[PDB]
Amino acid sequence: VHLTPKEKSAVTALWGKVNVDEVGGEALGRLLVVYPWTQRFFESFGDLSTPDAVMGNPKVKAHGKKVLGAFSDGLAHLDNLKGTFATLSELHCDKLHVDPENFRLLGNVLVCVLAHHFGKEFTPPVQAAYQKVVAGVANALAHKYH
Amino acid sequence: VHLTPKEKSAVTALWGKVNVDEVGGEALGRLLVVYPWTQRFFESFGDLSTPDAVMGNPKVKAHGKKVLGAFSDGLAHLDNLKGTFATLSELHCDKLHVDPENFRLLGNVLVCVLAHHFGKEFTPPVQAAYQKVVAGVANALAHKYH
Amino acid sequence: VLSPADKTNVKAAWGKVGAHAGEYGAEALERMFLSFPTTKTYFPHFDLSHGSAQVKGHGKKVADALTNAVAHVDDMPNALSALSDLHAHKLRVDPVNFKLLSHCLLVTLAAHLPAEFTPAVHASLDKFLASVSTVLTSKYR
Amino acid sequence: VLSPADKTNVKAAWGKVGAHAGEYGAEALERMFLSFPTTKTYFPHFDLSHGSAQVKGHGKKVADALTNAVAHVDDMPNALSALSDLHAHKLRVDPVNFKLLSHCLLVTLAAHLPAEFTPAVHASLDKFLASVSTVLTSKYR
Ligand code: HEM
Ligand code: HEM
Ligand code: HEM
Ligand code: HEM
Repeated sequence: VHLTPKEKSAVTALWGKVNVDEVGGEALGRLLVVYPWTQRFFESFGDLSTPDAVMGNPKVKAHGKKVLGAFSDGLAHLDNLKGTFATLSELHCDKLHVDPENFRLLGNVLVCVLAHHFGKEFTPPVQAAYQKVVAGVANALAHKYH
Repeated sequence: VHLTPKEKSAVTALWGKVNVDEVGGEALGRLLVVYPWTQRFFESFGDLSTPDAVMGNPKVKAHGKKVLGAFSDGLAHLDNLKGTFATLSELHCDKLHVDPENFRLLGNVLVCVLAHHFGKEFTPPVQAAYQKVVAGVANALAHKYH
Repeated sequence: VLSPADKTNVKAAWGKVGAHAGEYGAEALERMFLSFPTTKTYFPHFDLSHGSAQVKGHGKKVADALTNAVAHVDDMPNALSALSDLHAHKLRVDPVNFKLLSHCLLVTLAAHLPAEFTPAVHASLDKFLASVSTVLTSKYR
Repeated sequence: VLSPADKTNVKAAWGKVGAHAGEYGAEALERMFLSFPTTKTYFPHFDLSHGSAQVKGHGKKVADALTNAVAHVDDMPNALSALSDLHAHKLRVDPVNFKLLSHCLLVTLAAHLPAEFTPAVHASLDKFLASVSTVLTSKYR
């Protein structure tokens, strides 16, 4: 995915200020809260009953760092997102059976988290760019099911 | 997409028994009644107010044969649905701006119409195969946006 | 949201199903299991071959539940509340699967009652099924 | 279908918006137009540059339409009745765009009211917005 250099410059400066220890856990955590059927793919994760229990759960926070890790990986090779995720799509699709919609949702809860985190800094043009990014990770995470 | 040979025998046989003059305008016609926002892409078709207007509308039956001609084409080159529709997708996606969910929907109303027409003949395994077809047509028609 | 025309079109179409409910609910499930294999995973304790007693018995339950939703159509959340506890909190069913069974249910209806499946009645039924799906997938306790 | 918890979480959160209504409704639309350009096609008669008086004016109405909906939340189809004829019948808006504005509306609120945007209130707001989006997109006359 190709983003115009004014945007590209801004999506790296924002990711730089990212707490590479909490945001990932808020994304996946909010996913399991806002869309309850996502909890079904995380049975081996313990207590998920209350939103506080989903947030405070160590496994949510632990998994969330690797998920965020993939986005950083995809943010660096934004020229070929389909390749870097070619293996991720096999694990999630042809094996784990995650419906393609849940990919756009997590990508969008993540967008909501960056907004929660940055406030006014997460301006409309900085969102617009991140959308192209999270849309791209999704369209690349569903590559081996399409 | 590949169909197991019992299914491939049935799908071609069923399409042989199809009225290449009506079913197409019924599929496209039911798309504009069940999901009335699709009516938007058709201002140059006139009266589409009541379901009777939509079905009896000549442009609907006319355009419907062409849409049916698209499936027919892809049913033959079921080895590379992606290439045959590589042209169709440019028109619908990057130009006509049709959201990909509508491609999943048209292919499902078609499945409903085949069912409507064939009754008992459109059996669960015949549906099971026709789903893979119409989904493949969709995944190929949305290739120029995905 | 259902129109006054939607509500009656369903009542008169599901009325024509009548005694054939369990049979239709059964065909819809099998169509769904064959057509969309990922749906089988929600039923791991089930006997999933053609002519299963389980899916023939489940189909009556599914069809009867939908018959209850035709009965109490102006108040489906109140009617289907033990069913939402089930599908939303207990089973955590993905709403995509509801689109699938709803599609196979329309196909079944299209296969069996050709004179009832007018574009208008197809419209109303899709809408009706989309509404029971919302309820059953939503946690409103 | 909204829960007793949803109903009040939306009332308590959209309440902290208050006087900030039109400003947010305007930022929401802007965030949508920029992030998703295909939504501009629904507004040809509109002044779409940053700071536009129409967008900022539409934003007050969009935002008041939602406040109206938070007022009659227990009976949204009857309230937004005038609005459904507009977006369902007249405009023929694809429900996907509603998903987009709903998302941008959450992003705006996430950016502005961080103390209100708890996992709980987010969940409740997504459901609320999904509910008005169904009403506005369905033909129920
Ligand atoms: C937006 C795209 C997503 C990204 C970037 C992502 C990323 C990741 C990464 C990096 C891993 C760890 C790699 C590994 O251990 O093999 C992973 C594992 C996993 N993901 Fe995702 N994922 C995404 C969406 C989802 C969704 C929507 C679900 C389910 C609702 C899901 C369910 C899982 C599960 C079940 C695992 C295996 C570990 C476990 O839970 O036991 N992922 N994902
Ligand atoms: C299963 C996916 C679809 C197939 C097989 C299909 C096929 C076709 C074909 C073969 C043509 C005519 C060729 C040409 O004009 O060059 C066409 C044109 C067009 N299609 Fe589709 N289409 C699909 C989905 C859609 C959807 C979902 C909509 C509406 C949202 C749509 C709206 C149109 C329109 C408006 C035209 C232009 C012709 C006119 O001026 O009326 N198509 N489509
Ligand atoms: C048209 C929508 C649906 C209706 C009205 C419906 C109705 C029902 C009813 C009445 C039961 C029997 C539960 C009982 O009373 O003991 C049930 C159980 C169940 N349903 Fe559904 N259901 C619907 C959709 C779905 C979908 C689409 C799935 C997922 C593929 C699903 C999965 C299940 C499961 C896994 C159970 C529990 C199985 C069991 O009772 O042993 N349902 N459903
Ligand atoms: C959260 C959902 C939405 C709400 C509550 C909302 C509310 C409204 C309201 C209050 C009006 C003003 C009309 C008037 O009084 O003259 C309106 C107009 C309009 N809306 Fe929406 N809207 C929503 C979503 C959308 C979406 C997603 C689109 C399409 C991208 C859209 C397109 C329009 C258009 C084209 C108009 C007419 C503009 C005009 O009045 O000149 N709306 N909407």
